[PDB]
Amino acid sequence: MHTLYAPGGYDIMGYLIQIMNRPNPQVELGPVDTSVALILCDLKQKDTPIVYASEAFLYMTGYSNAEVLGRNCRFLQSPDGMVKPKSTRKYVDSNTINTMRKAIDRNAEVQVEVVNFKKNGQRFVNFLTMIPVRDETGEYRYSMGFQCE
Amino acid sequence: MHTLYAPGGYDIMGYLIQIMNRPNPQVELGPVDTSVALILCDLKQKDTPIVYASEAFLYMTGYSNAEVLGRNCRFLQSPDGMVKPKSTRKYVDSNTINTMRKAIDRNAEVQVEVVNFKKNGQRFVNFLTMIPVRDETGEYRYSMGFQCE
Ligand SMILES: Cc1cc2nc3c(=O)[nH]c(=O)nc-3n(C[C@H](O)[C@H](O)[C@H](O)COP(=O)(O)OP(=O)(O)OC[C@H]3O[C@@H](n4cnc5c(N)ncnc54)[C@H](O)[C@@H]3O)c2cc1C
Ligand SMILES: Cc1cc2nc3c(=O)[nH]c(=O)nc-3n(C[C@H](O)[C@H](O)[C@H](O)COP(=O)(O)OP(=O)(O)OC[C@H]3O[C@@H](n4cnc5c(N)ncnc54)[C@H](O)[C@@H]3O)c2cc1C
Repeated sequence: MHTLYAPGGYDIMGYLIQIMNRPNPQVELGPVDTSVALILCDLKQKDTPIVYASEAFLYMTGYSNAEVLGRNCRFLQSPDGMVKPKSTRKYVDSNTINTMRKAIDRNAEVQVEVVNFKKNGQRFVNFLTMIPVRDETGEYRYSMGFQCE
Repeated sequence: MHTLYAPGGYDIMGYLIQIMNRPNPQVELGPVDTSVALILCDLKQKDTPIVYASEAFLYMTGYSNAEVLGRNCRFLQSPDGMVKPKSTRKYVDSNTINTMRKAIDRNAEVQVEVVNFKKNGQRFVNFLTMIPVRDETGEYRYSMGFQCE
């Protein structure tokens, strides 16, 4: 991976407002702010890399910014943080992974429960919600994910 | 992260998020963003002056930024934009104006229908909502108002 990051950073607040104001929500999220566990991934870079992670997400997972930025979030699916693309997970429901994959590919909102592992290997069930986000061009460019232990 | 500050150093997006995430809302406002008519007033300044006005507000009222900034919003209660504090308004219901005054003084959310006048003297009913906003200190410092014709 050789992910690039927006100089100036990301409009996380604007995107949260965009999400809460979206016209046809397929999943209710309730109010959200920058204090919750969240991450932003770039749909237009190789393998949809994490380009922003909230402090609550880092705290929840036990990983640092340096350890999560630039990677696809699937690494949480293994206690050793080693998950190759297209691989058959050995601790995660395959249908669940396919559900996430198809939704992200179609810019469709999705909510699932997925088995994840913290840096120290602690297993937990992550209640995940992913909502596509439009940038200044008005087209879907990012995906904002919300995590819940 | 990109915090867009609106022309004075005001974190308008941050405040909108704060409002949508407030724990004990006394009035429903539903999702809001910067595309609507809104203004931010400074509670720690003499006569709670407007320090920020959205373009939607300026458009709706017909007044310019130079004409609204630094003034108390009560000027909208007169077709000539001339309203002296404590004065008995001719065209506005006093129990209304008083309701606003007390709510604002108590940092209490309020929602009312008040007669206002655009710069050209055009009269209109303003469905107004005012919500107190906490700054970085955690204490109420501003009030954000949402106008609807
Ligand atoms: C903003 C955002 C946040 C995210 N946050 C998290 C997070 O916190 N935790 C997390 O675990 N993931 C997270 N994800 C998900 C992760 O990044 C991947 O999107 C997810 O693992 C699915 O895509 P994939 O590329 O891994 O799919 P693949 O690697 O292609 O794997 C798909 C799996 O499904 C199976 N499969 C495929 N097609 C079928 C079929 N037709 N029938 C049956 N089985 C099939 C395969 O055998 C395979 O093992 C997040 C994604 C985004 C965009
Ligand atoms: C963020 C924000 C946005 C706002 N946006 C708007 C807007 O878009 N349009 C608008 O019109 N206003 C708006 N306001 C309201 C305006 O700025 C004033 O707060 C409002 O006019 C009341 O305060 P005042 O200082 O004018 O009160 P005063 O000048 O003191 O007037 C109160 C009136 O009520 C009467 N009154 C007082 N006490 C009593 C009593 N006990 N019994 C009977 N009558 C009584 C008086 O006779 C008097 O005329 C906004 C305020 C804020 C903080």
